[PDB]
Amino acid sequence: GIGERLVQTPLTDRCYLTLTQALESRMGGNPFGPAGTGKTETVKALGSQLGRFVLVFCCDEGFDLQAMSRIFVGLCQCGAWGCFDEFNRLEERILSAVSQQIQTIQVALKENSKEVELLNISLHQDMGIFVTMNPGYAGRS
Amino acid sequence: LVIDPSGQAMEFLMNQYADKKITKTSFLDSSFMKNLESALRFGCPLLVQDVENIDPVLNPVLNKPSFMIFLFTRDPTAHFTPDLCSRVTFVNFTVTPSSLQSQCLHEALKTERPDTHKKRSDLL
Amino acid sequence: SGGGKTTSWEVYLEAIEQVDNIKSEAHVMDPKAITKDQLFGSLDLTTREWTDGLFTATLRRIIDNVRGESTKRHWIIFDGDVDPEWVENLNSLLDDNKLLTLPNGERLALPNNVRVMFEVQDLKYATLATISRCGMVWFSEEILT
Amino acid sequence: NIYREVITAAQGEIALEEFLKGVREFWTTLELDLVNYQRKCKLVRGWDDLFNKLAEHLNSISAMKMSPYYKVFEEEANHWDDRLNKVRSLLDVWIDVQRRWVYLEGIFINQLLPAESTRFKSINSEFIAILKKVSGAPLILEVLAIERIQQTMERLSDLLGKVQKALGEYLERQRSAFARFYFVGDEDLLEIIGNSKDIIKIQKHFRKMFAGLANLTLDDEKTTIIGMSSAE
Amino acid sequence: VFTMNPASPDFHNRSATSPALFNRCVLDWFGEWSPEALFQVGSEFTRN
Amino acid sequence: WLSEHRPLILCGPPGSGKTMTLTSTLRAFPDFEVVSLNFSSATTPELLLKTFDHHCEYKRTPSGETVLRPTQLGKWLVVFCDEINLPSTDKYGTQRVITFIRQMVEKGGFWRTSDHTWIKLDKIQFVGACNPPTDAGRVQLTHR
Amino acid sequence: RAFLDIFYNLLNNNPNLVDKKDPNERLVYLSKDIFSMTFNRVTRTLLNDDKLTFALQLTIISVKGTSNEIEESEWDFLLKGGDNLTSIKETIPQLDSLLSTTQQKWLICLRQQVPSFSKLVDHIQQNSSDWKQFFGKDQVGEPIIPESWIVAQAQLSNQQSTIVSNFRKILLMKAFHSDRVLQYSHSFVCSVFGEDFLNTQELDMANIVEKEVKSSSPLLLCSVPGYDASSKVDDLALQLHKQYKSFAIGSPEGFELAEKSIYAAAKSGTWVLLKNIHLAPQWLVQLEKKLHSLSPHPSFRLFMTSEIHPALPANLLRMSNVFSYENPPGVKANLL
Amino acid sequence: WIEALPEISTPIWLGLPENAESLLLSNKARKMINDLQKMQSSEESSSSEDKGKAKPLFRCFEREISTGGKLVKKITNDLANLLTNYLRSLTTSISKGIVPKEWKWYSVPETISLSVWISDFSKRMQQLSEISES
Amino acid sequence: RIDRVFRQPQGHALLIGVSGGGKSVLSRFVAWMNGLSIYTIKVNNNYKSSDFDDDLRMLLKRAGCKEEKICFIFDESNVLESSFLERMNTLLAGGE
Ligand SMILES: Nc1ncnc2c1ncn2[C@@H]1O[C@H](COP(=O)(O)OP(=O)(O)O)[C@@H](O)[C@H]1O
Ligand SMILES: Nc1ncnc2c1ncn2[C@@H]1O[C@H](COP(=O)(O)OP(=O)(O)O)[C@@H](O)[C@H]1O
Ligand SMILES: Nc1ncnc2c1ncn2[C@@H]1O[C@H](COP(=O)(O)OP(=O)(O)O)[C@@H](O)[C@H]1O
Ligand SMILES: Nc1ncnc2c1ncn2[C@@H]1O[C@H](COP(=O)(O)OP(=O)(O)O)[C@@H](O)[C@H]1O
Repeated sequence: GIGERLVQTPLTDRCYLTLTQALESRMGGNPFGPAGTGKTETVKALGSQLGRFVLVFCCDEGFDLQAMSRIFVGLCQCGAWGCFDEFNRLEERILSAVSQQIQTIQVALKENSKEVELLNISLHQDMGIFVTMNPGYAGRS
Repeated sequence: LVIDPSGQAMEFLMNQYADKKITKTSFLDSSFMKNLESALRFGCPLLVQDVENIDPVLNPVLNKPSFMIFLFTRDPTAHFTPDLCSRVTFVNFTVTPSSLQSQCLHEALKTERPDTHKKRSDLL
Repeated sequence: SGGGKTTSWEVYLEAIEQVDNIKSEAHVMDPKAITKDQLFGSLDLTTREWTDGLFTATLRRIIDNVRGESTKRHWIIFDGDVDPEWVENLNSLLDDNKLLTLPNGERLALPNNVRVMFEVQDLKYATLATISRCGMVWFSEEILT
Repeated sequence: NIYREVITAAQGEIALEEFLKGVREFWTTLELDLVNYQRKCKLVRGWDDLFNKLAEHLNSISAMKMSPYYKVFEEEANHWDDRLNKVRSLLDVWIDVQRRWVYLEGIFINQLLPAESTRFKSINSEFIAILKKVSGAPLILEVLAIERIQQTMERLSDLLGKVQKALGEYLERQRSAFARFYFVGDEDLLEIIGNSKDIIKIQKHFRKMFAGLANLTLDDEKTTIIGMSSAE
Repeated sequence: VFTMNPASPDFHNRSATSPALFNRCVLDWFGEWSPEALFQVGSEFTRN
Repeated sequence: WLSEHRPLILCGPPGSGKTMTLTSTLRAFPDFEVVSLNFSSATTPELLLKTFDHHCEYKRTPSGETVLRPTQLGKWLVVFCDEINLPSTDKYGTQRVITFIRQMVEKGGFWRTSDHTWIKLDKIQFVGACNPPTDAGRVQLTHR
Repeated sequence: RAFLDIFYNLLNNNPNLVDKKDPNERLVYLSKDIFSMTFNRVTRTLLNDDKLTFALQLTIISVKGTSNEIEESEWDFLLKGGDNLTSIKETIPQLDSLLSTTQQKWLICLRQQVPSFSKLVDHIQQNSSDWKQFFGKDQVGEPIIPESWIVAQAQLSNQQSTIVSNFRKILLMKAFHSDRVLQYSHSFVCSVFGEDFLNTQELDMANIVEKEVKSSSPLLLCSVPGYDASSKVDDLALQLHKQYKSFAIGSPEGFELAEKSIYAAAKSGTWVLLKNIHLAPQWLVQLEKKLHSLSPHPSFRLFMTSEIHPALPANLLRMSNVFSYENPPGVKANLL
Repeated sequence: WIEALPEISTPIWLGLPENAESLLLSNKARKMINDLQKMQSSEESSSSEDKGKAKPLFRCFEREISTGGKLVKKITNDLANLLTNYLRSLTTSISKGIVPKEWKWYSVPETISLSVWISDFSKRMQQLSEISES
Repeated sequence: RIDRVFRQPQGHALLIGVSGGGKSVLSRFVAWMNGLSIYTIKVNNNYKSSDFDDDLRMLLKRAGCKEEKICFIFDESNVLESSFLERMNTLLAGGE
């Protein structure tokens, strides 16, 4: 439709590269930093820039697990983009749950695997998983 | 209420009353409540590990046919409460510096010189 | 407290219905008088049964011209305490978003004839994430000598 | 000497007697606490309450068999053990049928899944028919007297279960047929499946399948699609 | 009949929470077994 | 203060004469049915509600609204909150029970979470007591 | 229960006690073979850095009650190395032609504290042609303690012992060369247990998990963030002929399902494994309480894996042969 | 070429100034030392009484003394209580070797011994003073 | 002193004292006398509020409905949850 388009700042580009170049490496993107910079928006802008169907999965809340497990099937098939806003905000229990899943999809996705064995489902190449968050501690993610 | 962290105590009882049959249960697995009623009536030693989380359902027993419960604690600093302290007979087993020094002096004399042990043993 | 707040927006809304003739209906409610799950709703983890919330519904009656609410301007003032709690479920509405989505994927859009506000005494318990996408209007008590 | 072994024995027995009194008077009259269901039927409420009472009495009946006075009321003790047990077994399969039905109830669309929409009618038939013999005689011990209700409710359980299983297999297909569908919860999905025609009752769900596509455009006839409209 | 102990960790806590306690009932501080008691309870238990 | 029906507070030490002083004066009022509520640390806005569904009644005025009036016809209900300054504050200093009261005093009604329909108080005023916030367990009252 | 073993193996399975049988003579070995054996079992869990730290304690304890016993006033200074320095107004002016501001206060704390370091200030003020290079900045020759002092002090006290003299150097170095403490400490320890003592001997997972560990205690492998011990177990499991059954302790169906393999494993005697146990902070606690009570068959060797994380409940590591792993120094090692 | 490479590798290989190794050895020597000062205490008071013996730009400065000076009263009045929920933990760090929480009103390195923190604050204060009269 | 408290409308006792000092035993006695019925709260590590509330009914009825003399001895080790006091609180104040 009309949607929203960010401003291609010198950062938006240096970020656009890290993701594309890294997304081409069959690996999900993870932009950290102090909340309020573009971590999410930029990621959404990239997908909307490639005619993709990016999805913002709001964490730091009641993040349903029984729902997430499902939705992933859609991302893998439709070939949509899964963006976890503040992905580090998930309770250790749930955070460990999803993490384990993304591990499954992303790992098998780096081998070209036409179909993942999550939860065997079809794995589309254009599909992509993105996890935003705050900077770690002293450089560590 | 054996406050034994080194585990030596627990090891002692399980070998002392192995005849009377002992159950190494604990306030953990549900098997507990089931084991007690068994040991209680049918008579036979017990042993409830981790007494840090004891239920107020045992009280009636800890205050009175032919058995004996053994409350244990691996926490050498376990800060108990008044109620539990009163209805129980503490038995500390934490190995202090002096104590352990004694255990080695013996377990060494009984080996690095068993002869001089048969003398004190047999004689006395 | 007692600075002219509750009175200010009361004269403003009442006066706009003449310079525009359009009715400026408002909806006040203490966001702390009820449990958060009643201010936005929740999901029954036994049948996916969704129990509507106060704000969720009050925003619906407007999108659904049951009584013809679109025929006028609206106002949803949260006359209550503010914390980084019942405010986060609105982020995706206070900014460009404009959609108080719900766990059941209801996705409630926000018209242009509807405005949300707050009448808090303080924000000492508010984070830079609560206000951020909000209009700050200091109401010093010194105003009402 | 002997005058104290009998006195205590007489008191120790009347205790077992007294105990059975509350059990014999609680189950030979206790009626299932039913509740109207949207004017279609009446389910059973207060499960945990019925179970707690069944478990309590059954535990005291099984233990009182090691008492020096059990030999007397041994026949009535074992009788209740049987009765009360069959009661707990029936309720377990019932609370399953009660639920399994309620869910499938708000569903059976039917013209799309006949193979199962018909298999449900047979279950829904006898169910509403049996629940009547229950609503009339709520006596938990009377309902347990129906013609092999156990073998009957267990069948409704299995059957009702065989239906819901097929549903998940169908919904699972509807999704694998239209990828997007994995974004809409089973809830909204069943609604989107039933309104295959009334596009109007689906317009509100599009935003959760397509990026910008918010509303579809229909021709002056309101039967054919022309274009798509974005939320903006 | 409220029967608590002075030692109990959460002592001064079980108070503020419920006012009715130290405002309704009659507080009879049993205290500790006085020296006079200990003596009599010992002589009476070792009589035979 | 009682004529205008204001939520006056009888702050004072334990046994000062608070509860008494009130009940006595309430006598000089023909239509004043009082109710005694004992607040504490758990006294949330919900509990205060439970007391209403046992002394008041939800009536739908011929207009179309729905008022909360004392069961007894033509009688002002007085909800006396004994220990009103005891309610515990959430993780954001907020005695939900107080904000709930303020919402009924200033605004004049509270939202009924079930059908989300404004419920205006007919003849139900307030009046509470307590000790100075200086005492333990006590929590200063919001200026609002 | 772990220590008692080293003690036991000392009196029995001691590799150096297989010969001589005389008890009066055997004692001589044990009296020393206790520190060696102990350090070996412990050094397997101690990270490189901490490896030395422990070595020191064992030393001071060994040379205890001997002519080499270190003064409790000196060891008190090593740890309490003038931590008050930030408040010493007294000075040493007649030495401004050498020591600096903060550099002077140190010499005082040394003289003020340890007795065997009081005459120091003078020894230095005397033949300054010796300490010149020590305190002397730009010194293209690792600072050196003037042999005049090392000996002038040795006799200035009945303490004419080598080991003692060695330790002392550390004190002097901690006050003027806080970068030589690690070195000189190593030298001290060696003069007591031999330069071969601290020699980090390569392991041998053979005797370890097979003939040096009961089925009662697992073998948790706390690795460093950025490395996985996974492979380690696998390469040894298969290359030994035995059962196996890894498990990803993180996924939802990983908790319950997995445990079973462990139970039966200990029942018959099969090897297991659980990586990233740290990912399950709230689970491991359960494993502990359980594992503790369940006598397994001798052919049992439950393994564990994770990274040095506080998650692992104390009761967990305590009941197992923990093995610390960390990428060593040097550029060569990195490349290879 | 690599196997023929010498094990040990100096900080010069890393483009770092040879001295670099001196800093590492120092800290590693200190940490080791600190550990021994613990494994000694656990295998073995009136401190406050001592430390108590101490205690356009126009817009900026004003605040420098205001916000800072406010801390002075805090330290004085808070510590004076030497002879609640806050007062409790405030004494934990003093006996554990860490600067009490609520005191860090200014940017200061995490690992900074108690004795130092206080000292700096003292000199850091005479700083604001010299500006007043100026 | 325990007797006085019993023979009086809304007579409750708050016996503070050392453990096993006779607080319960002596209370049961004076209770047994004035025709009161001592009701306990058999608890365990696996109790709850949904349980206390239930038992709070068996009691409240036996007194208000069946007009019976009960002596509810509530020991500290019984408040296995906050809510328990909130209930005991109002119960002490307005027997409701
Ligand atoms: N390059 C840009 N052009 C235009 N707006 C931007 C740009 N970068 C950031 N912003 C604005 O800053 C905000 C950053 O928020 P967002 O990125 O959504 O949260 P987070 O920083 O937590 O990911 C956005 O609302 C956006 O409008
Ligand atoms: N222009 C004015 N002159 C004098 N008094 C006023 C004026 N405007 C409002 N007031 C009075 O002052 C009070 C201000 O309260 P207000 O700020 O509206 O409520 P709140 O404190 O809840 O925001 C009102 O009760 C009103 O009677
Ligand atoms: N003027 C007075 N006349 C009669 N009795 C009084 C008077 N003042 C105080 N009292 C007594 O003191 C007690 C005060 O209790 P009350 O006021 O009910 O509790 P609180 O002061 O905690 O609200 C009453 O029981 C009453 O008998
Ligand atoms: N005066 C006394 N003489 C002998 N035994 C006593 C006396 N008072 C109490 N006891 C004993 O001490 C125990 C106290 O138990 P109880 O009163 O139930 O607990 P508490 O005192 O902690 O409430 C009783 O079992 C009783 O046998």
